Amino acid sequence: TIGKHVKGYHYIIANLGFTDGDLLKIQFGGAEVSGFQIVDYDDSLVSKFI
Amino acid sequence: NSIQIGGLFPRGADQEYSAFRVGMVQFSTSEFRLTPHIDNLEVANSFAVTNAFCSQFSRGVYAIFGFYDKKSVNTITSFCGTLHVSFITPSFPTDGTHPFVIQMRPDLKGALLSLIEYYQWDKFAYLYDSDRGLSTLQAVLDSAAEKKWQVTAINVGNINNDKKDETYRSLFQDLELKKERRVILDCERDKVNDIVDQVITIGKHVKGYHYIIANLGFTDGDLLKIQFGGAEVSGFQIVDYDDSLVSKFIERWSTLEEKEYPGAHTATIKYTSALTYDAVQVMTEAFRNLRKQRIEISRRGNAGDCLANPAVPWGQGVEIERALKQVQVEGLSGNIKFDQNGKRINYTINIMELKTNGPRKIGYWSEVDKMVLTEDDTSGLEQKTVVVTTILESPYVMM
Amino acid sequence: NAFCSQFSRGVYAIFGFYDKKSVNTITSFCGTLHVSFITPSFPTDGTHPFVIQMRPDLKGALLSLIEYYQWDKFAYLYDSDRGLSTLQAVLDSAAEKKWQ
Repeated sequence: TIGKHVKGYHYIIANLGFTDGDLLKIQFGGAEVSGFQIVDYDDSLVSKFI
Repeated sequence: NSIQIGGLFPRGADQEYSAFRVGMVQFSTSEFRLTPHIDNLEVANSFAVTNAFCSQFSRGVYAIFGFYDKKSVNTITSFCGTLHVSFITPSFPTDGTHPFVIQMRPDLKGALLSLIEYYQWDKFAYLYDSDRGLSTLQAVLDSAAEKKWQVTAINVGNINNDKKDETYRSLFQDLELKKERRVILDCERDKVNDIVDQVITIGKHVKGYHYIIANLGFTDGDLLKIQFGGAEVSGFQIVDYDDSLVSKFIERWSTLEEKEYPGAHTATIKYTSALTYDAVQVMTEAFRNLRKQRIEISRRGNAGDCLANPAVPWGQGVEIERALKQVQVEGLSGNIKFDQNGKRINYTINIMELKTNGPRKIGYWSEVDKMVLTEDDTSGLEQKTVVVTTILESPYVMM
Repeated sequence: NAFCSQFSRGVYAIFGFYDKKSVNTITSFCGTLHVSFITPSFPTDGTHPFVIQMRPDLKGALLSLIEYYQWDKFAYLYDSDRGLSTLQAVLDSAAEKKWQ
């Protein structure tokens, strides 16, 4: 809303639910966004569970 | 005593219909009361427009209120010119001077050019839609040719909803091939809102970007979300809320029951509905003037076939058009006057700028007052030139 | 009026012309009444049904001819009485190909 998601800003999400939140709306802003996740969707076990 | 009028309302114009009904209630008089022949069709369909026009002609309405689309403006103009039935419409004015067509919407091309010159713009992008035609695009291209501008016109309405997000992203990324920072949004309010959503999603609403909303509905949109971004946003509005009449109407407008008057339980009214209300006021004043001039409209409602060969003009249609063009009243859209072509004259358009606290007026424009700013924050210190004294001494001060 | 008279006659197919001020009416009438319209006029901007357009789309040839001469700066003298589809095409190509 205040336009601080533009390129030049860096954000770190300090939780293990980085992609489980609604981070889509800042994907195209240009600011670098990072975080952590404990759920690895690339695992066969996680794929079967999904 | 009742007077027949025809209504061509596009489907979904709930607020326009509500304002039409409010105007009918306000301006009705006991000596003559209006009766509408409301036809709700797809206004873009030329066949539907012809069918509605013929249905209203068979009922013998002396005047027709409604709207037209880019694919139906020619039909309305030709039918009105042939059958001598005056058309009252808040739609975009015709590029050519077509008789029996009355325009409530003022010309904003001159105001747009004045605003562009005010910001001393020379290089800017132009995102346009065909909804109101390409007359504004033609005018801005001619002004670019005369004033040596670098207008980069991009069509914004040809995209589809299935690829809305990706098309606009590439559109704004193609702008960075020119590093464009100045953009004018020449489209209706929903398209402007979609463009603002795409901008705020991609973060081009930050300070350094400048936007001009090329319509008379600047605050009728959702510009609140772009208010805090930092990019300068400007536009035009024909509805001025500082007027006592507009304030009283808004007080009456907001208190109405929503189920009875859909789209009316709002603190703000779109310029389309306001001009719909003012059009009812104008044509009621036209009939009042015609009756005061002791002219009669007793032509029977059994007009007959619309497509008779040859066509049948009626003399009283010219009298009704003359009365309509003779109307000079004060409405929600300010002063209302018409020229020989039915286009509005002596109108005053307000120019708004979007600040942190909200939109505010900065100036006004007219055909005799080109971009006259309100001179807020009156001078007297640091603008009344400070008296600088000095001594003739080289190399400091010398003739 | 002419289209209505011919439709009342019951013609199986219709041949005719149009301009920017009557193309929409013809297209709408043909789409509604389900009558083919054979026309040598300029192609319609949209994909309107029931209108048969023999005139080839010259926008592609014009753009390829501009690209053949390696043009990047030119004037465009156009008549408004034949549709602005070509003008919009040349403007969007200029935006895409960095022309002036």
